[PDB]
Amino acid sequence: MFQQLSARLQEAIGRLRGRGRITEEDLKATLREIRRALMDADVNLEVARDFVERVREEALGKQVLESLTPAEVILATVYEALKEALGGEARLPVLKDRNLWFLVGLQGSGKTTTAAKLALYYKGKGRRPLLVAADTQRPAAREQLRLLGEKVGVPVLEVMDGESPESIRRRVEEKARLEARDLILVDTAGRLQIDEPLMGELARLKEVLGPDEVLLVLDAMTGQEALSVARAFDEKVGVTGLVLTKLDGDARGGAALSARHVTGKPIYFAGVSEKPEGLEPFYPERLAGRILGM
Ligand SMILES: Nc1nc2c(ncn2[C@@H]2O[C@H](COP(=O)(O)OP(=O)(O)O)[C@@H](O)[C@H]2O)c(=O)[nH]1
Ligand SMILES: [Mg+2]
Ligand SMILES: [Mg+2]
Repeated sequence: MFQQLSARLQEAIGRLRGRGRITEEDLKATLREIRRALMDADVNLEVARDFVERVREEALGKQVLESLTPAEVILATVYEALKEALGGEARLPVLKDRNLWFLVGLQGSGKTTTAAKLALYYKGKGRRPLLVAADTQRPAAREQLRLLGEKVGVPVLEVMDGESPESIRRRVEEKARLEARDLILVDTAGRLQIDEPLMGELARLKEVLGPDEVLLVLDAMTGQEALSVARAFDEKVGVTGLVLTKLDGDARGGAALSARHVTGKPIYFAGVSEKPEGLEPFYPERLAGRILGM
């Protein structure tokens, strides 16, 4: 994953391999290349500075200038730096008997596809999901989820035009109660940009529906710019976790590496394809190892 970054990080580190002990000027050259690699991957400035800082300082603390295999030392410290940036320990929502989740984000971020992906994911984990197309102004948006629900074999409750959050709540609670659905996935409305009035409806919907999780869906391809809306959603609504989509089309990885710093929210899942099966729980340690070709 993150082809360009993986290639560059590995190339930079390899310069310290197969040539005996290295000089600090040798180390500095590799450190500068790593820094350039991060900047080119669209990684947050502070994250990049911190990254290289600890790689250097940790390597030096591990007597890298005296090691007979210095590239292995740097690889290890680069792995720890990567792991930190990605989130440390993997995290996933803790499900209970009743689970109502909100999928929020701008249009095109991958909300509808992710809703279905999550339905299919938990469907095979002992859960009975219910998809809810909550756009009370755009019928076309609701239809999109309707078709997807069919493909994944998961029921889709469509809200009616202008339906009040109270009517939506009672209708969802009824369907879920009568059909034994323990995982409700609400696909909320979204525009190409943050809409104040729309954000007001969203907050009101949260108040009435009382979601257990509020997943902010982010298109990794938009770079670190994708994280700009995070603050707005958390203040007005309250984001509990993130979903990074289109990671299969992201060669940089800037959004994934910067999410932690900028948003302070954990990444629960990663979208790795346009297909309903293209969903994977976010694993910081696994991803760090992959990027470094481990
Ligand atoms: N390659 C790839 N495409 C994705 C992924 N998630 C969503 N998409 C595509 O992104 C576009 C927008 O997704 P959609 O669910 O409609 O977003 P919404 O407007 O936020 O509901 C669609 O063409 C999807 O097929 C992903 O993980 N990988
Ligand atoms: Mg460890
Ligand atoms: Mg949608």
